[PDB]
Amino acid sequence: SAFPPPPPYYKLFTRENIEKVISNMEKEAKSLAKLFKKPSCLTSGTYQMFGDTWRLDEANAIVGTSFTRVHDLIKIPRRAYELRFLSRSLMLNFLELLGIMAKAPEQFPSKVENIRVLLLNLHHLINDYRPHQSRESLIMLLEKQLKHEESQVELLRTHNRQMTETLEKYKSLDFNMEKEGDVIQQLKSSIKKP
Amino acid sequence: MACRCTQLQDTIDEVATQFYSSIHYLSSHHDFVSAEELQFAQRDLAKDLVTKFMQIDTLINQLPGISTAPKHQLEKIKKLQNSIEEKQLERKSLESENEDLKLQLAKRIETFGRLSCVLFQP
Amino acid sequence: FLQGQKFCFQNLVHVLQDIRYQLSFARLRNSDLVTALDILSTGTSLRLANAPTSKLYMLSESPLSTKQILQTLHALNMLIRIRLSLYEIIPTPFQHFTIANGRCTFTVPNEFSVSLTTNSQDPKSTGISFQWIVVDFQFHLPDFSSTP
Amino acid sequence: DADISSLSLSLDPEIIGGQNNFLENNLQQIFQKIIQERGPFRDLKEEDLQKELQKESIKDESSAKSSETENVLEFATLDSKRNVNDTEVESMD
Amino acid sequence: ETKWLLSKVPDDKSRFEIELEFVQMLSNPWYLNFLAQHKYFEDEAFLQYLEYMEYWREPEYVKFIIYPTCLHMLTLLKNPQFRNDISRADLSKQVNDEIYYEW
Repeated sequence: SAFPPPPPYYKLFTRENIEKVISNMEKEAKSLAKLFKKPSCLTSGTYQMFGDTWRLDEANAIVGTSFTRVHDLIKIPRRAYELRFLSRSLMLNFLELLGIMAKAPEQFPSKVENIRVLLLNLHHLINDYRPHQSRESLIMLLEKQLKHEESQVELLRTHNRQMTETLEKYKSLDFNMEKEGDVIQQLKSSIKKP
Repeated sequence: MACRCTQLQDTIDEVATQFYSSIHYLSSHHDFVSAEELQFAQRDLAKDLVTKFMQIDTLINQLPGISTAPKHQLEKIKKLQNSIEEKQLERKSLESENEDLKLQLAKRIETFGRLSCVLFQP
Repeated sequence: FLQGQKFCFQNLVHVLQDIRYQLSFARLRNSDLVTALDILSTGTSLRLANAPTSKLYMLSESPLSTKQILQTLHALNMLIRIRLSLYEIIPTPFQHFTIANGRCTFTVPNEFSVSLTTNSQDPKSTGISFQWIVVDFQFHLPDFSSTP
Repeated sequence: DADISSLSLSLDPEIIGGQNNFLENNLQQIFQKIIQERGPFRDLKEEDLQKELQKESIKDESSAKSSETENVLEFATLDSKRNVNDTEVESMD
Repeated sequence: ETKWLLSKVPDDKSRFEIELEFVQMLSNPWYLNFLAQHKYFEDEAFLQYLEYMEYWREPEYVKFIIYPTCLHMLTLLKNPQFRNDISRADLSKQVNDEIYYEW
C-alpha cells in the first residue's frame, strides 16, 4: 500500500493555490501550477504477445505449425485436421501413463510431462485466435445498431402519411381556423346555418 | 454470443481431470469390492471422453470467422460504416421532418377539438 | 503489468470483487475500441460503467430541466381532452379547456383546475375521468373572493 | 462506427431501458427547480415560452475562459458543497 | 513555491501511479466506512474527490482496469451530501460484490 494510503496532497489542494493559477496564467501574458496539472502516465505495459512467445519457449510441437498457419484451403486444414491429430495423439498419450503404470511407476508418471508440453500446442493457439472473436462480436453488434436504426423506419414511416391524411380527413383543412379567423367563423359555420 | 473457444477449455481442461479421477476405478476399487459394474464405468472412460473431443471438432467447424481473414473483416466493417453512418443522418433527419410539423398539425386538430365544445355547450 | 502489479502488492483488493479476468477481457475490448471513434460517449459505456449496480440502491442527482417540462405540458394538452373525448360523464355545467391544467370555471360560483399524477396511457373504458388532482381553488364568489 | 454511440441504449435494452414517464418523474421533478407546484407552473407556462426566446438567444458571445479549466474548476464546487451542510433542512413535522 | 518544499512526506512519485493506486481502494465495501474518520471525507479530502474527474475522459480511462472504483466514483457522484456517499454505506456494500461480480 501507500505510506500511509491516504493521500498527503490535501495540503497542496488549498483553494487559494488554485486561485494562484488565475494570477500565474496571466503572469506571462507576453511555479506551483504544475502540482495541479494532469499527471504523467506510463505505457505502462502495452506488450502482451511476448508472454505467449515465452510460452512457446516454456517447453511447441505442432504449435510451430500453427505459427506456420499464421501467414477451404489456406491455413484452415492446419488448424483443423492437424489439431484433430493432436487430439487423437493426446488420447494416445494416456497409455504412456495408465497404459503401463503398475510396472515400475517412475518414468511413466513423467510421461505426462510430454502432454503438458502438448498443452502449448493446444490452448495457446486458441488464445492466438481469441482476439478474432472480438471482431466477430463487434461485427455481430454493428448491424444490431442498424436494427435500432430500422425501428425509426418501423414507426415514423407509419406516422407520416397517416398524420397527413388524418389532417386531410375529418380535419380536412386543419388550417381552416386560421387562429383568430376561426372565432366568429365557428358561428358562421354553425350559428349562421339554418 | 462470442468466444466459443473458451468453451473448448471446458471440453479439455476440465475433462483432463476426469482421466485422473478414473485412476481409482482401474485399481483401488478392485480390492475391497458387483465388481463388473466398474467395467461399465470403464467403458465410458473408453468412450465418452473421446466423443466430446470429437464434438470439439464440430465446435471447430462452428468457430466464427471460418474465412479467417480479419483484415478483410475490418474492411467489411468499413462497408458497414459506409452504410450505417450514411443512414444515421437520414434516420435522424426523419424525426425533424416529422414531429416538428406533426405537433403543429395536432394543434390544428386541437383547435377544432376546442370549437367542438361550443357546439357541446350552446 | 508495470505499476499495477505494484498495486497488487498492497491489500490485494481493487477489484474488491473476486472477478478479475473479466477486466482483462474488458482491456481486450478496449484495444478493440482503439479502432473505434466515433464516439467517446461509447467508451466507458462499452464497458458499461456504473451499470454494475445502477438497478440496486444508489440515489443519483441529475437535474430535470428545462424545456423538457414544456413537452410534458403538451402531453397533458393532448391527454386530458382525449380522456374528455372519451369519458367524460359528465359533470356539467363545466367548460373544459386543456391548457396546462384542465380548467373548470363557474359563473357566480368559482373556478377550479386539475391535473393527474399517476399515469397517462390508460383511458377509454376504465379511463372514465379517473386520476386527477386539485391544482388550485380560486373561487369567484361575488361577496368574498380574496382567497388567502 | 458512430452507431456505437447508440450502443449504450442497446446496453439499456438489456436492462431497465430508462424509467421514462412516471408520476414522480415529472411532478416530483417539478417540485425541484421551477416551480411552486403546478399552480405556479401553470402561469409559468407562458414564462417558459418567453424563456425559450431571449434567454436561449445567447448562443455564443463571450471569452473562452479556459483559465478556469479544468480539474481546478471541478475543485471550485467544493466551496458550495461544504456550504451546503448549513441547510439543516427542513420541516420538523 | 514554498508549499512544494513544505510537501516533504507528500509530493512523492505522484503521476499515474499513486493516484490510481488510491482510486482502486474505494472498491472495498468497508473502506468507505473507514473514510468516515479523518483521513478524508467532506473536508479538504473532497478536493481530491473533485480533482480526479479527468480520469473519466478517454485515454486516461483506458488506463483504468477495474470498473468498481469508477462505480465508487459514481457513488461520490451520487448525493455525497447524504447517505449515498457520506453516511454510506455500512457492510451492505459487500452484498453488491455478491451480485455484480457474478455478472
